[PDB]
Formats: sequence, C-alpha cells, structure tokens
Amino acid sequence: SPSAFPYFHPTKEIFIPGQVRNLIEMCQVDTLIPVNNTQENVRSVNMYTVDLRT
Amino acid sequence: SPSAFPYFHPTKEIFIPGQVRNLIEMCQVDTLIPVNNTQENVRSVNMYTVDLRTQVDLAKEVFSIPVDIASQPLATTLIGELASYYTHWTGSLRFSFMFCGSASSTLKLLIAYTPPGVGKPKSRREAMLGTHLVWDVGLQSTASLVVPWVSASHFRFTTPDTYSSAGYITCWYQTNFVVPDSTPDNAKMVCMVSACKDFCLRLARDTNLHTQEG
Amino acid sequence: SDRLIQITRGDSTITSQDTANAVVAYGVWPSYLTPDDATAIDKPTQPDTSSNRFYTLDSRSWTSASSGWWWKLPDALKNMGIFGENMFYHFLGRSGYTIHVQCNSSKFHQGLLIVAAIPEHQLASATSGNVSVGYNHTHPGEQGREVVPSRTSSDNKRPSDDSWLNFDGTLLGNLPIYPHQYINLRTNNSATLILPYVNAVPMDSMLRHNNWSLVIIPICPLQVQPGGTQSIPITVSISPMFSEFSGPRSKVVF
Amino acid sequence: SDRLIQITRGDSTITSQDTANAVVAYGVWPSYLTPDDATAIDKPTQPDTSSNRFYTLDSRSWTSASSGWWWKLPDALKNMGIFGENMFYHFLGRSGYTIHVQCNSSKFHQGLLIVAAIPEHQLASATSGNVSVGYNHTHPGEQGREVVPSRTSSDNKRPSDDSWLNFDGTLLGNLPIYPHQYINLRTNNSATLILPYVNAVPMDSMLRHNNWSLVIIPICPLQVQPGGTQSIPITVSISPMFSEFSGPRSKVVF
Amino acid sequence: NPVENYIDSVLNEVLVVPNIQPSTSVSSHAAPALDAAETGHTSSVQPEDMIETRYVITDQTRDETSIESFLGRSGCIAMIEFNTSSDKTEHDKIGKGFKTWKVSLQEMAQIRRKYELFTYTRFDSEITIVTAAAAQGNDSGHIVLQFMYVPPGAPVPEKRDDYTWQSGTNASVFWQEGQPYPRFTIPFMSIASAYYMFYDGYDGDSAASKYGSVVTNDMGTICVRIVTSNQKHDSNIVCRIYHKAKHIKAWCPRPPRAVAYQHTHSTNYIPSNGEATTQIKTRPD
Amino acid sequence: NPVENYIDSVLNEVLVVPNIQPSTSVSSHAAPALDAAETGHTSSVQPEDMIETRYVITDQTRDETSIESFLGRSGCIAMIEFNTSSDKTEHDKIGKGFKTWKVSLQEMAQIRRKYELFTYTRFDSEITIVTAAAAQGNDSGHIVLQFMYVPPGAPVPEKRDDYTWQSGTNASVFWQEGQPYPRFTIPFMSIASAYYMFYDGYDGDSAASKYGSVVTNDMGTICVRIVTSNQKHDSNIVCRIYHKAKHIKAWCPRPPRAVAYQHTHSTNYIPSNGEATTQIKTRPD
Amino acid sequence: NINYFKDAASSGASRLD
Amino acid sequence: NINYFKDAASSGASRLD
Ligand SMILES: CCCCCCCCCCCC(=O)O
Ligand SMILES: CCCCCCCCCCCC(=O)O
Repeated sequence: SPSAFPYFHPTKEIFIPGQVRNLIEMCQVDTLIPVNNTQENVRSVNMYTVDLRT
Repeated sequence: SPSAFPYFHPTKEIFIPGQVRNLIEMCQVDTLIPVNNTQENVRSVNMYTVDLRTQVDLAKEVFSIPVDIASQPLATTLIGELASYYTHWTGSLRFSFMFCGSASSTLKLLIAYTPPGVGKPKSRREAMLGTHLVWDVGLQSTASLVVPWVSASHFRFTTPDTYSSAGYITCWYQTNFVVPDSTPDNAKMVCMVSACKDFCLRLARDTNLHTQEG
Repeated sequence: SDRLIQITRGDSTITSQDTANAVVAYGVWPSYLTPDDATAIDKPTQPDTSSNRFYTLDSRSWTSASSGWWWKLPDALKNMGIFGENMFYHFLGRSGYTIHVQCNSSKFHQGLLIVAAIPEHQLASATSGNVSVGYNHTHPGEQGREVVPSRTSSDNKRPSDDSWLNFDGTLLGNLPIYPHQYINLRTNNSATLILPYVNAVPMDSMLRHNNWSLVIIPICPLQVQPGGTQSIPITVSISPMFSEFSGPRSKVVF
Repeated sequence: SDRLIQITRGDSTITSQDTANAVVAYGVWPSYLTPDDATAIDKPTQPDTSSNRFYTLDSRSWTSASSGWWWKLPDALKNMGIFGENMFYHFLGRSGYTIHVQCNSSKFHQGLLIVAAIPEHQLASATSGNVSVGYNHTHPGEQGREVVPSRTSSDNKRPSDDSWLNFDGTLLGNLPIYPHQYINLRTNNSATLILPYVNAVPMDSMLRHNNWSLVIIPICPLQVQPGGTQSIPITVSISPMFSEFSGPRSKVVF
Repeated sequence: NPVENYIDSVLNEVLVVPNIQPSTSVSSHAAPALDAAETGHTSSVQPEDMIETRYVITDQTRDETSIESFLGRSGCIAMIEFNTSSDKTEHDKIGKGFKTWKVSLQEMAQIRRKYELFTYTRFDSEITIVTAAAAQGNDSGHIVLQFMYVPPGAPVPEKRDDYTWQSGTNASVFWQEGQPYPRFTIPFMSIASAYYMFYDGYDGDSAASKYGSVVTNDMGTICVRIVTSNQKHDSNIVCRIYHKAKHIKAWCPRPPRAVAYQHTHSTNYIPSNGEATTQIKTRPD
Repeated sequence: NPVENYIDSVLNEVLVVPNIQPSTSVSSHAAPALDAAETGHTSSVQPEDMIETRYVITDQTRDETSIESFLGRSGCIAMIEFNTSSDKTEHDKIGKGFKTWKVSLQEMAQIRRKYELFTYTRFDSEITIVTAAAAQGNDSGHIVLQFMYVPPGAPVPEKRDDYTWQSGTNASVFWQEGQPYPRFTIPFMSIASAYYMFYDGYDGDSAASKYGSVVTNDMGTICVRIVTSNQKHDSNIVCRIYHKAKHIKAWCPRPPRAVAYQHTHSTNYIPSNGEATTQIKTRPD
Repeated sequence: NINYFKDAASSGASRLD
Repeated sequence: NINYFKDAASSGASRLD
C-alpha cells in the first residue's frame, strides 16, 4: 500500500534492551497463580499464597 | 498517468542561474530575526534591530528569544517559515549578530544558549553556565553562536510543545558599550539565523503561517 | 590586501579601499549566450568595450529619515551611452551587470544598508484593489525611486513604499535570500554585486522587462554626532557585462 | 592575524580581536597528574567538558580612582557550576586555568593594568602585630576583592590594601617576575594567562589552599576626556583545565 | 550500480547528512566564531568549531526537503461550480449545464505560496479531478461529465451542447458516477524554458499595459459540462482540480508571502478595509 | 538459500520447536526438579528430566506467536461520526459536514491491551477506512469524502470548506460510494526511536504538568469531511479507522491490563461508581 | 519479492525472527 | 523502472539530486 508520507525517513532505531520477538518468550517466564482465590483474598496479595501448617 | 498532449515536445531547458534542489540550501542562508518585535516596531525595519547603549549597571540583559525555529520571533525568518512546512526538525542552528555601531565604538557581549529545564536565565551568571560565546566587537563586525543539537530525542516538533521545546538565547553586556567623545552612546545590532550542516526537516505539513479567507 | 578592489571595464575603472569581498549572484559569472540555449537566429551585436563599462547613476542623500531606494535593470541604463542606444534600437537584448554601490563615511558614523539584487521584482501597488503598478513608475531611469514614509498621492498606479514588506508582500528580514551585501559604515564603504543574466528566456525585450531590481534599504538608521557630516551620499555605478543585442530596427520613441 | 584569538573550552567560547599574544605561565601547558608524581591511590574523577569551561566572574568598574582588584583560585570558582560542586564534594582537587581578562575602551582612552597570576600569594594583614589574614577575607568567591585607598575598618583580620607593596611586603615594580600580561588601552582589550597546576604536592584541598592569586592593578590611571565613557568594566572569565578530583565525601558546609 | 540508488530511494537515504566529528578545546588565532556578514555570505562555522563535540553518526536525510518532495504533492488549484436544471433552456447555459475556468496556480493560497518560494519553476503537471454532485432532489439521475482543455486561441464553449464539445483536436476526459478520480499529465507547456512565478515586466509601453506574471504565458481554460441532457432532479456540481508537479526544477529562491493574497497574478497586498491594514504573522511581545 | 526461507514462510514453519528426546529412569545427585526461584530466573527443567519420555518429532511452529503475527492484524482504533444537513449553514459546521479525531491507539480496548503488553513499540501503520453512511431520507445523494491527516502544528479545519482542505502539503485520501476501502501506510513517525506505550514522566516540573505517554509524541489529527455540498437527504456517516502494525519491533514485556480502561493515555483504573469497585477477571471459588 | 511502491514502509509483513 | 505510456512526462516522480 502507498505511503502517505512519500520521502519520509524514520528516526534511527537505537538499541533498546529487552526486545521480544515471540509471545512464547513471555509464556516461558514464571508468573504467580492466584491458587487461593477465595472471596476474602481476590483483592489482595494473599490470593497468590497457599497455606501450609502442621 | 497518460499525457493529455500525446506528441508534445517541451521547450528546451536553458541554463538559468540559481537552481534550488533542496529547501535546506535556503535554510542555510542567514535571514534577519525580528528580535525587537514590540507593537511600535512590527510595521517597520526597526523590528530587526536590537538596541545597545552605554550601561550604568554591570551585566545587564540586551535581549532574549526562544530558540525553537518555528516559535516567535523566529517563525517569520526563512528557516522558521520553511520549518513551519514540516512537523519535525533536528540539527544545530547558527545565530549570527552584526554590530552596527561606529568603528570608534567598543563592546563585549556574552551570548548564551540555555537548554530546557530551568526557564530563561535571570542573570549573566546563570546564562554563562550554559553554552555561550564571549564576543569582542572589532574589525570583524559579525559573530556567530552555534546552538548545538542537544536533545533527548533525535527530532523536535516545529509546533510549540513543553516536551519538545529547545530552550532560550539570552544576550548580556560583558563589560560595556564604550565610546570616546563625538560618538553616539548607542547603536544597533542585527540578529540572523541559519542552519548548520546537520540541520534537517522531516514530515511535510500545511503551514500555520499563512491562511486564506474567500 | 583583501580590503582593496580595482574593477576595470572598458575605459572605466572603479576603486575601493574598504570592501567586504564581492558577491557573484548564484555563483555564476556573466557570459555570452551559447548556441545550445539560443532561439533568435540573427547574429547578435556584441558592442564590447563601448557598452560593457561603468555608468554612474544620479547620487542620492542618506539622511536619518531615509526609508530606502531602488533602481530597475536594464531601465536605469536606458539613457546611458552606447548601452542605452542599443536597448532602444534592438528588439532583444541580454546583459549581466557589475553593480558597485559607494557610501563613504567616518570612523564616527553609524548605519547599515542592505544592498540586494532581486530577480523579477514584481512590485505591489500602494493602493487597494487589483490595479497594477504603472509602466512609467517602474521605469524611473537612472534617478531610480526614493522611498518616502507615509507618502500621499492620488495616483493608484504608484508602487508600494513599504520597504519592510520588500515593496511586494514579503518580509525585509528575508531579503538576504537574494544576492546581497551590506554597507555597514564601521566596516566597509562599498558593496559589489556581479549579476549574470537571469531569465526563463535566453534574450528579452530590454524596454518591456526589468530582469533585476537593485534595492538599497537602511536597516540601522544613519547616526552621527554634531560636527560630523549629517547626511552622506549613496552613489551607484553599474557596468553591463557581456551585453548582446539582436533584431535591429528603428529607434523606440515613448 | 596575530591580533585575533578564539578559545573554545567545553560548550563555552571566548573571542578577542585585540590581544597581545597569550602567556603560558612558566612555559608549561596544563595536564593531568601522572602515576610517577601521584600519591592519592583512588581513581580521580575527570569531569572534562562540564568542568573545564569558562565561568565569567562578577564584573568590576575601572574608574580614575581605582587602586586594583584580586581573586583567589580555586576560591573564585567555588560557586561555579560542576567545577564548584566537585570542589565541595571531594577532599582533593587539582586544576590548571585559562584566565581571560576583558577590558575594552576607545582609541581616545588611556590606562595601563598589570594582570598577574601569583603562586602562593600569602597576604599581609592591614594591621600591626602577628595577626594573620582571616579565612573569610581570602575566600571572597567570584566577587574577588576591590582595593580601596585609605580604607577604614576595625577588623584586624583584613588583608593589606597596599597594591604598591603587592599586598605582601614586596614592590609592585617587581610583580612582572610572576606570570603576567598588561592591558594597555591603546594596544589591547584583553589579557590571557594559561596557568598549569603549581604546588609542592600533586593534589590539594581546594577549600583550604588557593594555589594562584589573580591580581589586576592599574599602574597608569584611567584617563578620558569629557563625552567619552568615564568608567570602563573589567570582566574576568576563567576556565579550569584538566581538572581532577579525588576522595569523594559528603558536601562541605561553612 | 543502479540497485544502490534504488535501495537508497526505498529507504529515503539518497541525501545523506554529514556526521558530527569529535572536537577538543582549541586556543588559536583562528576565530571561526567571527566573520563579516557585510560580505553577503553566511558564516561557515559549524558546532565542532565552537563547542567540544562527541562523534555522532548522523542518521538524518534531506530527501523530504528535496524540491520534488516539497512541490510534488497534490493540492487543490480550482473549485469549478455549476448547478444543473430540469428546464431544457436553462440547462444549456453557462453556470448551469457547464462552467469554464481560466487555468492558473493563483487562486488557492496553499499551493500558490509554495511555488512562489521560487522565481522560475519548470515541471510536468499531474491533474486529478474530484467531482461531488450534491443531489437537490430525490435522485442523482445519470451523471456523465466532460472536462475539455481549451488551449489559448481555441474556441471556448458558449452552450452546453455547442460544436466545441466534439473535441476533434482538444484533449477531453469523461467521468461518470462511480468512476475513479480522473487523472492525466500536462507536460511542461510554456513557450519559455520555465514558468514565471513573478515577472517584473509588461505586455506593452502604455499606461493600460498589463504587468506581472499574467503577461508571460496564457495557460488556456478547463471547460466542464454535464454531458447528460436536462433531468428531473437538479445537482449542485463542484469539480475540484488537484495539481501535483513532477520532474520539477526551481530557480532563484524568494522570501515567502508574509501577508494575505488579494488578487491572482498580483503581488498587491493592501486590503479594501479602512480600519484593518495588511496583517503579518509576526506576533508582538 | 532464500528459497528455503520462502518455502518455510508459505508452510508457516519458520519457527521450529524442539523434539522431545527419549528419556529413561535416573537415580542421581543431580536434581533438575529443585531450584531457587529467588534468583529471578525460571527453572530450566524440561519433561525429559522428570518423566520417562518417548521420542516425539515435534510438528508445532511458533510463527503465529511472533510479534508480527500477534500485532500485525487490522483492528478498529476510531469511529469518527458526523451527521450531514440539508441546511447550507449547518452543513458547514463540525459534527455535521466534517469531524476531527486526535490520533491514538488509546480509544479501543482490544488493540490498546495488545500493544500495552510492551513498554516500547516500533512499527509502520497500515490504515484502512470503512465508511458506512446511513441514509436518513429516500436517497443517499452523491457521497464523496476527504480524509486529511493534519500533522501537529498544521492548521485544523474549522469549517467544511475551509482553506485547509486544499491539502497543498498535508496527505489527503478521497473516497466515493462504491469505491473499495481506502488504504495507506503511515511510516514509523515518532521523534523518538520507538513509541512509548507507557512513560513514567512529565512535560514539566509543576503540579499542572501532564504525566504519561501523552507527553511523548503528538500524533496529529485525522479530519474527515463530506466534499459534497448540502443535499436534500441527510446521512449519519460513521468512518471506522482500522490499524495494522507492520515491520514490528517490541521491547520490555509487561503484565496485561487486568481491569477496565477508564481514560486515554492513563493507567487510571478506579471507576466513578460508589457501590462497584474496579473489577478483575479472577473468578472466586 | 516485488515491491510496487518507492518506500520501505509500503511493503507487506516482514520475515520472521 | 517500467514506463507504461509513450511520453517522458507520464512517468512518476524523478530521482533525487
Ligand atoms: C489544463 C489542466 C491544468 C494545468 C495546470 C497548469 C499549472 C501551471 C501554471 C503556472 C502559471 C501560474 O498560474 O502561475
Ligand atoms: C494518521 C493515521 C492514523 C495513524 C495511527 C498511528 C498509531 C500509533 C500511535 C502510537 C501512540 C499511542 O497512541 O499510544
């Protein structure tokens, strides 16, 4: 398709850390599961924590 | 697209002096800045002249302008007019000052460019912490301050924008306007602007500096 | 010494001891028309030394009140010797010019002239409406025109006197885009412009079309203390260069 | 042309069109400290362009009555941008300097300044007895000190104002043994001194010790006839050169 | 090799800009900061001469400030208006069945001001036509238009179905509703080697003689008609003529127009108003 | 050889996925199942380390999760609405003869949320226009539209037939009824090297200073008019602007938006409602 | 791959990486 | 570059200089 700006030269691409090429790179990063997800916990960090006890 | 005149041979191209291939060739020519631009002067040649005279106090201000090429008073200069046909600009600017006192008159000026983030300098002491020239008026009647390209981004908008603004020029007495007897105690300076070798304009647009009604 | 100039044109010589270089308009030296660009097939007359010489125009006084002056070329030279006769006897002519503007003063005078050569300086009227500037007004000859502040006349054919609008609806601060020099009285006593022939046709009617306009505008007014000479002359000397004429006929009469 | 100078230091540029050369004190150009002469083992900070640039000090008026002026280095720059901050945040510093002293006038003014840089300019008291000059008096900052004839004050910590005794018990006529220039108003409008770091230790406390004193003394008084500007400024611009600092710590507070 | 010029053209990297070289402190009799503007030359001083610069590899390009880029964009140059009639007698008349327009770049200020940055210009013209036929009744009818270029001295139509519309030698282009925007090229057509944007000259020696660029080359007339005979429901037809210069050369740059245009082919700037004088875009402070 | 990359591209096999290797029982001091998530690194453990796997030749490909695949699909970014009038005075006005829209990716949540998975993005934009002109009377009339891109600082139209629509330097595209959907590319046009999806910064130091990505690059305005003058039967015109990114780069991945958007260029999430707080898609159990 | 327009931006989707 | 029409003027924008 034709460019609306017919001689325009885009600003140089500088190096920026953290380029993402594929969404599976993001799926390969651990993220917390809201396992607890009771009505008391879903407005809070507590939904991400599972209780263990004797 | 098809020609409406299907065998037509255009008139020979003769050599004409002064061919222009690029608008930056025109931006690279000095044009006068209407620095004075008070209501009394904007209908007259006087808007192009900045008054200098013997001061009683030290380190006084002579003038100030924003440096952003399509802001006032730069807007109606040739570089400001051409810049206002474009959305973005970049590169260094040359501001030139021609002293028009007598040959018997002497002066030093501090001309300073102040980057964004502090407003306009309130004194020569604040101004001289920025990029500056101490200009000695002598046999060479003209001096140039280069406003180097110092920006976060590779380009700035030509329309005024607080994120994109370029800062200020200020001019100050370094020493004083000094004269012998039989010499006017006052003079004029003419301020000019042109593009350095790195200067560019990008995204073409309709100018804000000309309108049509009817 | 870069301060000095001597220009010799035919039997005429000009000197200055306080120049600021010279400007060759658009970087092109004047020359004769080549066969590649020519259209008029008659052999041109090239009057050489009798035509390509300095003619000094009528001098004008710069005062603290002056607003500017202009001349048109070739019109300013139409009465000037063999160049002027050749303009009146030929259908076509072409020339370049050396313009030397002269304005001496003291180490104690102040002032700034811009001296500009404008190609196709199509003037605005001094009046409202579509009425264009009259022929007699854009053909003042060697006198040129003196600009007067707030000039009063009933003649709707007269040109604009707004030197701050270049007499044509464009700002004076942008006049430096044209071939120009300044006379800054502290620096120099003359300006020199070398003008090639500039036109969209290889030769033209000398009397119907002024290729160049010489515009002299005081930007910084003349200032000088009592006992100094309060008004100083501006004198313009112009030499045709590589003048050519073709289509000889009876002399034009106005 | 030997009359001209341009000095560019960081984002700052100074020009003069009427110099009398420049003096490199003792013929040695400023430079960074070498490992052979160093003693402090910490890697120094070399702030380069943000520090090694001209700072213009507060201007002073030369009148027919003036007796002289002085500044101390690095003290005169202690409030000056990134150089000043680095002096306050570091135990040690070293720098050379370019000093440019500016004083324009006309072809009709007369006067002579000596402009001298004195290493270890240990001042005399203005009072009898063994009382030494006070810290606050030898640390005036960018204002410097103006010398006043027959100055009256009760403060026994104040320095000598006897410019004819170099403020230190030695004759003014011998001041030329120090790195110096003159500003003779008929000859030049500026003086330029390039000062290397001069000390018996490779770096020193910037706030405790002034390595150099800039002394400006009118030897021939300012003279000018009526209608000429009767008093003329003296302006001092100083650039650090090869500035280095070491032993970073909390900012000193007075 | 031509493939390098093609790659530069698709990247818009044809017109490279100098790198900023590194510079250092200088103490010299050379003073690049000082000059004589009296010479009429602009100072050659650059950033490296007046500050300590770093090395910068300059990515900028000047392709979009080329005269081909600047003037080579389609802009409106005419609005040609006629209002069709259901009456067979009125539909034959000028302003009703057809309209004429004397060709120039002079009527629309946006285009005019850009080309008037130059004294002389030479280009081929791409013309594109945008027709909008505003239905005044319950239906459009069949809309077929003919645009005929009438060169100087060719007979101009006086009636909607005059003999001149036969177009036996003139260029005509036909448009019908739903057809894409008509487009054609006019080659550079002056009798001179360039168009005069300005002309400090006359067609004669007399008080009545014309002055300015109107003298230099008559550009002919666009004539537009509705080809369709009279129909039940009227249409207010507006044909907008868009012009793009191509193959452009331009000479002798000029100050831009600083004040409103008043008339075609004229530098006149004084308005008719007695309270309001000519207005600039210089703001006071 | 480029033909191998072409064959992989038409098969969508460019981004191959590892085979599952066969594995066997292991008894070792090496414990791939154990790690320290405190390090901020995700465990490298794979199926072969924790179960006895067979050999599987993995046919899957990641081509459709490429950022070009994910962001390179046309989505609506604006609905631009105006309602034409038969009255010659009202048809000249904004909202009636023409409309303006400040360009952003911020107004439509489906596109906005996808691009906001990244902190910085760089792409060329393919724009496609879908116009639907709802006839309010017995006929459509002649519908011709002009879409004009007005860059920052160019004069925005105040009237339907204002001088700004001459488009002497701005890009315009014309559309007429029955014409295919208009399409054009906007190249990557920031003054910076990427667009900021987020910006933890201000245009100034003050209480009144703007915050966030709105500071970083003004994107100009799309102006749309009906070119046709006033007509008998009104139309409720809606122009939908669709955007596809191309030549895409993206940096610094972010958590997706977990709660409704409230405002353009703002991460604000608290609703106006006093009974209903901000809602997530985490279901209780 | 044939490119019909004079700008790099005018080309279709880029090759995968 | 393919030229579809018999006239030089019919070609698209010229190369930059
Ligand atoms: C016949 C189709 C329209 C042709 C437009 C020609 C445009 C160039 C005219 C140049 C002279 C001028 O009007 O200033
Ligand atoms: C002028 C046609 C529309 C152009 C759409 C540009 C889309 C990218 C804008 C990125 C900034 C943002 O809005 O978050």
